[PDB]
Amino acid sequence: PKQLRFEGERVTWIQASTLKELLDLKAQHPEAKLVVGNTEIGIEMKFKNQLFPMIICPAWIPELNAVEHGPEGISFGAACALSSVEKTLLEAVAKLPTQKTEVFRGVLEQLRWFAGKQVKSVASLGGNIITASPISDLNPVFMASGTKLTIVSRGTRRTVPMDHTFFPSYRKTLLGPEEILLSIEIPYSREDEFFSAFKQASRREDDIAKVTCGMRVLFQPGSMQVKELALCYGGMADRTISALKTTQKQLSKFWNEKLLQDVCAGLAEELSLSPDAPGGMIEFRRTLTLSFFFKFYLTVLKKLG
Amino acid sequence: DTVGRPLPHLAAAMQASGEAVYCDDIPRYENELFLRLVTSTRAHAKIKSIDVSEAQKVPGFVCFLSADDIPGSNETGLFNDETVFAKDTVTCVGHIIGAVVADTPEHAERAAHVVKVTYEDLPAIITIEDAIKNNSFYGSELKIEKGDLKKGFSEADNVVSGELYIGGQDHFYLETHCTIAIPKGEEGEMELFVSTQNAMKTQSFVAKMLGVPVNRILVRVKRMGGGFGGKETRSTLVSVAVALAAYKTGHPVRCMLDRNEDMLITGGRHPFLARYKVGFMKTGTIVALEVDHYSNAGNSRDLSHSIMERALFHMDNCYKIPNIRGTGRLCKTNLSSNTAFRGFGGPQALFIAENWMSEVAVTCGLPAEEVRWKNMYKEGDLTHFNQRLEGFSVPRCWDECLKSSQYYARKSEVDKFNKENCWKKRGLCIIPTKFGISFTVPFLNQAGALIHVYTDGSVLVSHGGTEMGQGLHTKMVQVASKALKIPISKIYISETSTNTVPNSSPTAASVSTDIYGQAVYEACQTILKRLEPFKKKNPDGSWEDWVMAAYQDRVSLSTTGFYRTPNLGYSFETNSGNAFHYFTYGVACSEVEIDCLTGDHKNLRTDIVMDVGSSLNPAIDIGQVEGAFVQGLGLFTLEELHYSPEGSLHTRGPSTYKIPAFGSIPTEFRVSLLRDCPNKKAIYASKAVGEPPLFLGASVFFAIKDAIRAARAQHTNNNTKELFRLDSPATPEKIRNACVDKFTT
Amino acid sequence: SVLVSHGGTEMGQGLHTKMVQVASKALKIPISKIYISETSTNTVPNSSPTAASVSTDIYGQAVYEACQTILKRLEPFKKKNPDGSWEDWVMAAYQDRVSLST
Amino acid sequence: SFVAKMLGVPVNRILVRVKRMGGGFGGKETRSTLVSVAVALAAYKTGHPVR
Amino acid sequence: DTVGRPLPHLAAAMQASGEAVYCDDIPRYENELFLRLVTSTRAHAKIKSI
Amino acid sequence: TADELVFFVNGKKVVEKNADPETTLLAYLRRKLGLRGTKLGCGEGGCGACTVMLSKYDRLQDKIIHFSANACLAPICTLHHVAVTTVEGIGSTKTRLHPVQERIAKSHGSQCGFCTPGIVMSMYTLLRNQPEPTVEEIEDAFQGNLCRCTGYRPILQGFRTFAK
Amino acid sequence: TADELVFFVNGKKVVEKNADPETTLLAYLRRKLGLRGTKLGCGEGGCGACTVMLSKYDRLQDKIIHFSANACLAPICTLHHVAVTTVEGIGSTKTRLHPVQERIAKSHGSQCGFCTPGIVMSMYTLLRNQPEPTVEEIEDAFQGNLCRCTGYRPILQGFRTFAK
Ligand SMILES: Cc1cc2nc3c(=O)[nH]c(=O)nc-3n(C[C@H](O)[C@H](O)[C@H](O)COP(=O)(O)OP(=O)(O)OC[C@H]3O[C@@H](n4cnc5c(N)ncnc54)[C@H](O)[C@@H]3O)c2cc1C
Ligand SMILES: Nc1nc2c(c(=O)[nH]1)N[C@H]1C(S)=C(S)[C@@H](COP(=O)(O)O)O[C@H]1N2
Ligand SMILES: Nc1nc2c(c(=O)[nH]1)N[C@H]1C(S)=C(S)[C@@H](COP(=O)(O)O)O[C@H]1N2
Ligand SMILES: O=C(O)c1ccccc1O
Ligand code: MOS
Ligand code: MOS
Ligand code: FES
Ligand code: FES
Ligand code: FES
Ligand code: FES
Repeated sequence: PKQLRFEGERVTWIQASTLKELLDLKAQHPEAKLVVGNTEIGIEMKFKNQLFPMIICPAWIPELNAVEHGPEGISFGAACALSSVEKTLLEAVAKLPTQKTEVFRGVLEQLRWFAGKQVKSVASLGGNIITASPISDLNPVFMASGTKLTIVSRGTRRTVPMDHTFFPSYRKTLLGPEEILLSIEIPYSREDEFFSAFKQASRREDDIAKVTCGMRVLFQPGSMQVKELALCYGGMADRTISALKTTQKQLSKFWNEKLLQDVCAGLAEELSLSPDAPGGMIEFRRTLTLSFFFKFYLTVLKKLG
Repeated sequence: DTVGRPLPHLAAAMQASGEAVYCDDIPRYENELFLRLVTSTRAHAKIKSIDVSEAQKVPGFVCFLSADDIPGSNETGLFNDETVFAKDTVTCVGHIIGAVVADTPEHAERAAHVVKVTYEDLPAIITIEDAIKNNSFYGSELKIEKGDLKKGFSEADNVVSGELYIGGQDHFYLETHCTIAIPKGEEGEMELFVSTQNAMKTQSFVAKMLGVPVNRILVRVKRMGGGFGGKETRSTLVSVAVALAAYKTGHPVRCMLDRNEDMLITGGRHPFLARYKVGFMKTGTIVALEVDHYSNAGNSRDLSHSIMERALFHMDNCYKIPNIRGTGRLCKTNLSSNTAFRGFGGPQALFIAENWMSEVAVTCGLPAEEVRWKNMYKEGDLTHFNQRLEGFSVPRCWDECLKSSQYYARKSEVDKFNKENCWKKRGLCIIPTKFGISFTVPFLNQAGALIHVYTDGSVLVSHGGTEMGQGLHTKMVQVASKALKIPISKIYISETSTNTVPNSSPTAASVSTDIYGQAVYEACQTILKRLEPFKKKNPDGSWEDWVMAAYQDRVSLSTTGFYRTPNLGYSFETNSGNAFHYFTYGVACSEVEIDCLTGDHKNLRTDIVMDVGSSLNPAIDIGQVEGAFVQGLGLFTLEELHYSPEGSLHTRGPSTYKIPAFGSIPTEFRVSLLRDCPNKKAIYASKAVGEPPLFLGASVFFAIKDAIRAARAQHTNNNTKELFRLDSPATPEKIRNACVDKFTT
Repeated sequence: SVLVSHGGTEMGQGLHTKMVQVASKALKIPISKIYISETSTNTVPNSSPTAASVSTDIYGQAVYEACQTILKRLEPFKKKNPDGSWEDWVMAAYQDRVSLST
Repeated sequence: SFVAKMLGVPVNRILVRVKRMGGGFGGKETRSTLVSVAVALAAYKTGHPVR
Repeated sequence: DTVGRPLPHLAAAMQASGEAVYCDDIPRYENELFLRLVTSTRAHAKIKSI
Repeated sequence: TADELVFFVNGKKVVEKNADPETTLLAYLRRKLGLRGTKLGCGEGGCGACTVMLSKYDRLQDKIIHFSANACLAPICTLHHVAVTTVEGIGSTKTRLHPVQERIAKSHGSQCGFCTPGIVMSMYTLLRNQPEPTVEEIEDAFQGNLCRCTGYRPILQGFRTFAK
Repeated sequence: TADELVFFVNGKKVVEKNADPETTLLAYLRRKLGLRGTKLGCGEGGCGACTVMLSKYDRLQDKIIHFSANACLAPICTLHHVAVTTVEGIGSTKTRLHPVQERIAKSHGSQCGFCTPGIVMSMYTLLRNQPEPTVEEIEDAFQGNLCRCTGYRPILQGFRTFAK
């Protein structure tokens, strides 16, 4: 498996056969574009009239395609196909204890009413993350669970949990101009830790105004007191955001009728939408944010009991 | 004789193998070039200029086509009120300004993209409201009025009124518009292969822009990967542009639109705005109705007029109304011109009618099926336009549908669920429909055919109708096979062409099987007559024998066929005279289960009973019923078009416009064709089936509304006879926002 | 405009020119309004080979008859409107759903 | 006929179009099928337009 | 009525300009192939092989 | 000095010496290879009219895996050493229809027929990964396939014979 | 490292970067340039159906001379810097016929019309070398032109108007 190079009218393409080659090419050409499934780029070029003369495809590189089962969760190469992630998670869910597969469940929920078999078989996991669409259904679940992103760039190497800081601005992420996402580790669920994911049953705009979310809660052992709370939403801004302000006001709090209304009041204010919000459907989008949590709430009382 | 048998679509095997050839599958000539339409990016402005400096630099560039390149006329459109190419101003976003021709589709797209146009915006009318505020309509108001309003509006116990709106819809035929133009290089001749339901108008339009006699243009239609009405006229937008390029360059040229170009330019279904008022007794009986229809027409007339007429002819659905009055107004706006779409105005009207009806049974605290049945027509009654309803079968369909669907037992089950569930509700509703069959424009109700019997006995049939998936050709082969009394295998239909059957009407208004069927029948007869003398001489001889004998004895084995629909001609003045040849009836029952927290819902079950008379092919007819119904369910609950305030469409693809998917159909989906209900008015007692079933899709819309109501009584106020407005489509947004609770407040 | 088609083929003898001349006379309209594009098996079947010098005789007759059939159909419209042009009568015959193909 | 018979298909499948001839004088009354059938076969066998 | 008048061949103008299309003047498709007949070189024989 | 792009289509080797990075598999199939069985229905991946099956050996699970894909978004440059299977690659009427093509044809699951090739390929792929699937799996095979003519009912009913 | 072949046809420059020595002007005209006005009637030089006019500057008599030639036997490699004129290069019906084309058309000198382009070009050439030729010169212009339809009479009679 040697490196290949293709030259066309306006673009040049390189099939990197090694992670070393990839780190070199990305370093030598920061601006270059990585392509795995092209289910995003192909759209940018065709409909967004975007020209990227430099393109590198890593799909061949071991790593970026490796699947590991660690004592923290399961790790997938960022180039892995969503259908792969789906498969590996369906097995886990079927073999492991329900208490360990919470987050996994949520990810499988987002992958359900998701494109079709054709898209999921070529759309890479890393692809979805970095594209940073405001309406990505996965990032809200990866952030809500502080998923582990092992990032790289020739020489350097670091791992960090996804959060509100990973998505600086619209379409932008916390990745070095020469950095590439190498792998992701979806977290095993801990005792007293429950997860939920929902998403609007419709889409009317290219990449905005479609509520999608990932919610996680961690209670104190043997009690109904909140230790941690994460409510990350999509389709509510030019990026994946978290109701950090609200979930803070609930730590060490008790999961009950009060907290429900307190978190609701917190969302309606913190995630407020102006009358001229890009995407419209203001009345509906506020209601979904509150309504999705309500289900989270109800589902948790069940899991708690 | 295969008539009445479920013979599968003659081309289904080849469509499954990919051997069936569609317009763009035809091989390109070694010198075939490509065209890309240059569209406006403003809704209403002035073309200060057009710069192609950059375009001219793109590899493979050939030329740019403007209104100045046109040798003939730059005036086109069903009512000569359009431009093949915009000249001074653009009246809508997707307005065609020009087109770039290049050696590859890519080069024509990149080049077309870089064509700089300079605009000077002008006041733009975009909504129906915007139009009224500026008195901006096409022509004068239409209206049918029978009896007298006040006298009924007084006699009425209760009187309800309001405003209603139904959104548009994109045809979304899997195969977009497409044309291949071949200049023959002699006497202006041009041969074109196009995906269109209207070969005639395509022929005329190309000749008029070229400024050549119609007898020079040959338009050939093999098949369409769907048309649904969107290819009845708007297809000429591309055709003429490609014909010009063929002429100007002397090269064969082609063009197939991308999905985003298609939805933006070709237009779609007419969005309707309505303002009604109903007068009724507390028995749920209607005695006075009034409705003012308003449609968004676009930047040209097209078929808007006839569409408003079908709407008006349908504002009554299946209910007899003593004193009725309904008007219609086409709104001129800076949006792409809307055109025909399976239903041709009927769906919009039938919807509005069902809306005030649903409100009647409510405000009266009476069962829905009780009311609709009270107001339903009776055999021999007359419509609001005075036509006698003979062979009215709605009652048979209605009673049977209720039976086979176990409507009453299920209605109970539904109510129980609505009591045992707090954030989920179910709805159930059975709705009838009648659809007038025939072009509302008298002269289009004509069809011709041409038949040849070759000396080997094989037969080649040709008729003015086109194939778009409805299985017209399959049916004609079935008809011919019976009439000539020979196996279907010996008969064959290749394509539709203007040099075989001229001045044909567009394949539309669901009458194709009726008219061409008759036209093919007659031609078969003419053949039989000629062969008769040889059948006698040799009775034990085979069909082949008699054909060879008739040829050897110099008897012509080629003939035409023709048919004109008998007794038609309604008048908007005198409000009298048949508008249709008959009507098609159906009744559907649909149950849903909404989710009061998300706005999403499920289509649990659906039972349909259609009256297609004695079906020529029951497999084809059930398929039409199902597919029509699904487009209906789409129109009423899923498909939503959205434009920016500037009149620029945002939903330009499957990602932002959702047509029904595999999992969208009702879990329990049963369709039944009424038995023993022959139609004397049409070929072999069959009945048009193409468009009539589409409205039944509304049965889903109203079940949904049924549930939303149970959700209101739940977490909201306590108004039994309250009436909340729910427009179409009933998207997740509209449903949720209707489910008022401690969250939406 | 008229499009004529017949079982004969053109090889330089000027068969089409003659048929256009015949049709032009029979229909009593200028040659310019009549046109013949080609010969095809899906327009006129089981035709004899263009040969034995009889093409002008037979197809001429065949085109004459078809012209007559057309004239018959248009007759009722020629009467109603005597000062009307050929175009007028044709549009009228179409609008009144009269087949203009034979 | 000849093309259909060599292909073994009903005559109603073959469409023969003649625009004009740069002379025939009788030599194209039958013998022309010598080439026609051969080219029809090639079209069939290869599924490619052939001349 | 032009019957009996010396009307020149309707296509004479186009044949003089080379616009009249003959069979081989029709453009080839991008995938059109070519055939060449293989003929006998004997008047009467047996095809032992090819 | 450019590397050749080598891959397969319907079991026949295809060597592209001047592959252009911007070239989609769909365009290559229709234009260069002249296989118009695969259609363009939207160019953005949501209708499946352009569906095909891709096969590629995996230096891991050993076995050559099979999955469906939207050719309208598949760059040919990502297909080096990948085998492609189009509708014309599994059967025809000039020879023999694959059971999937015969089934959908006889069950009235094809009307205008433009969406058929893709649905046939989605199903073909499923059966390739699972000889006898569940009605649920069969239905999920068409998440990314749209049909505007049938109403879907007939299609699903015809493929039910492959379940259990 | 091959020299480009450069020449002209109907006043338009034609650059052939890979000229093939075996390529005849006739084939090049019909196939590469798509100018089917010039016909193939025998391939051996005796019928003239493939006649065209060649023009080439002569480093001697100064003036650019004009002569007719059989394109079926003219190798394109011998045409570097030579200008070619085909029938479509002197007039048409989409614009205006050259007097020669209008004359032969109206004089009934064209029947099946296959030999016409070449005869038109032979005449065009004559008039180019001699505006007002003798009936003898006119007749000699067609030594290498054959027509099977007319009997020749009409053609000669129509070009008589150019003599004296
Ligand atoms: C019809 C359709 C329906 C869809 N539905 C959904 C949905 O419901 N919810 C949802 O969330 N998404 C959805 N998507 C989006 C899809 O999930 C993303 O388009 C896809 O996963 C992007 O991955 P890819 O491999 O195709 O990437 P590519 O097109 O290659 O695009 C990837 C982008 O990420 C960068 N990138 C790629 N790999 C790496 C790496 N290893 N390291 C660093 N940067 C990298 C690229 O440079 C580029 O900017 C849909 C797409 C289609 C076509
Ligand atoms: N499969 C398929 N069915 C279809 C259509 C289509 O495009 N595809 N067009 C519809 C519309 S809009 C009309 S008017 C009638 C068309 O013709 P018919 O007259 O033969 O029944 O078919 C209906 N059924
Ligand atoms: N110019 C020209 N004239 C021609 C021919 C021809 O090929 N070219 N064929 C001849 C022969 S052999 C016959 S049988 C008749 C053809 O037809 P006609 O029947 O129309 O007169 O034309 C004669 N005249
Ligand atoms: O009445 C119709 O349904 C109709 C449909 C298409 C065109 C003209 C028409 O009158
Ligand atoms: O929309 Mo159907 O009258 S073509
Ligand atoms: O030789 Mo003329 O009978 S064709
Ligand atoms: S064309 Fe629609 S998904 Fe490929
Ligand atoms: S048969 Fe037309 S879209 Fe499926
Ligand atoms: S072809 Fe006869 S001389 Fe050239
Ligand atoms: S006109 Fe036929 S050879 Fe001259």
